[PDB]
Amino acid sequence: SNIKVMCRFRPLNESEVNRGDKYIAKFQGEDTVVIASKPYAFDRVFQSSTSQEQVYNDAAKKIVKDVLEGYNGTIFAYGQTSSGKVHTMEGKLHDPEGMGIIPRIVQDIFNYIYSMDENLEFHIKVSYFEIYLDKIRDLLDVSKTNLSVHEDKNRVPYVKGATERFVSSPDEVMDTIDEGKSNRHVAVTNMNEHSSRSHSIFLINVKQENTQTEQKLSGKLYLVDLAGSEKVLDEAKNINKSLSALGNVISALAEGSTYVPYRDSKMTRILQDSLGGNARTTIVICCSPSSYNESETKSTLLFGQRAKT
Repeated sequence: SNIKVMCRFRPLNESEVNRGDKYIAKFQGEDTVVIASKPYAFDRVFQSSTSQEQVYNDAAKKIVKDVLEGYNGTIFAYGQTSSGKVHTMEGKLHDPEGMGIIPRIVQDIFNYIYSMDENLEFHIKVSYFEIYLDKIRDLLDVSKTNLSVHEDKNRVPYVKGATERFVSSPDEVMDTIDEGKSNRHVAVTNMNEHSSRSHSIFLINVKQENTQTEQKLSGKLYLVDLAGSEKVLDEAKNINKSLSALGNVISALAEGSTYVPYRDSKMTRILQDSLGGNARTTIVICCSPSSYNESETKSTLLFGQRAKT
């Protein structure tokens, strides 16, 4: 199994401080967090004061290199609502300090590409879509609202009709993310409720061709901001279904099973060529350190434990 799991704790938020919550996360070394005297070991644990830069460097940087070598990959943000998933995945998009994983990935991709000599030709294209109530919508074309999953020649599942946009700079990709977030408001009355109950999926497809040696390489990287994992409606059941499917896929891979139940959900089907097999995966579980959220945090930590070999 190629899955790594890293746990990120955010600082206590304003409500938590005012309410008088206790900081219940205890840290041991760089890989362990202990809750109520019970330890949970991961590939890495980030404490509340961990910077965006360091999170990227541990969770994502190496996967970006693999994608530039022709690997596929997935990076997930998992955790209850307000645990810091979007701050981690997106952060402040145009801010060199505040930017999250996706902007740093894109920068790294282009930094490598523009440094290469004339023998290499690159084509970078991005897609951005969401899954809500078990329906796929293109965030770059809001007329595309119930996209189906299809399989190509080589039995590779794909989203039929999803917008694929060619990009040639990090600024252009950020502009694409900005447009997607704005488009996401279409037909949505409450964004907080919607975003907490849907999964957002950003895809970067990096194709390269050395015209001198006549070699081609292609790498796909999916960046997934999952629905909130909290136990707190048709929305709930759909969300339970999609995360439980991902859970079973992760456990199957962690067991070294040859059979992996990708078909358990649309999402895992979509990610089939970039999750398991020879693809690289990091799950970043996000948690509140507040005593008030102790039950959901334990649940999040136990979800992360699934990837343990």
